[PDB]
Amino acid sequence: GSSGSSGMGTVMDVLKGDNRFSMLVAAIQSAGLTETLNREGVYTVFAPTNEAFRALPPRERSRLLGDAKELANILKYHIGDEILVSGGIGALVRLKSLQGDKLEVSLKNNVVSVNKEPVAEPDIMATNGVVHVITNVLQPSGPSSG
Repeated sequence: GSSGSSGMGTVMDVLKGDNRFSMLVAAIQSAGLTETLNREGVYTVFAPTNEAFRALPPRERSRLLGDAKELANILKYHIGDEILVSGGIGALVRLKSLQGDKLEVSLKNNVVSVNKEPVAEPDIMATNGVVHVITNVLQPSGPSSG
């Protein structure tokens, strides 16, 4: 091929390998998405940093680590149904997620954003998918004011 032998790492594995995205994996495993991402195909997932979680409040964070339903929910919205990378965009791109809500991704100033959120290090080639490290845990649409 060109560069092999060393080894690879599936989208999920890529996260499992990276410690920064450890606590996240657990979330996936618990949610029961690992397998899904384990099976070949394509799935755009976003793994935030380590402190990205510590930022989360004990109201949302806990819940996540608590209720799985709500957990997978977030993960679902964090996972896509296609590989979207800053390759041939244009202005805006709508990534059909699993949770149901389409993930918004665009390329401006050469910067990638997901749901109006800054990405850490996008363009993460996997074995059967892609990954885009985020600087903070994404959140699904909802009334957040009260």
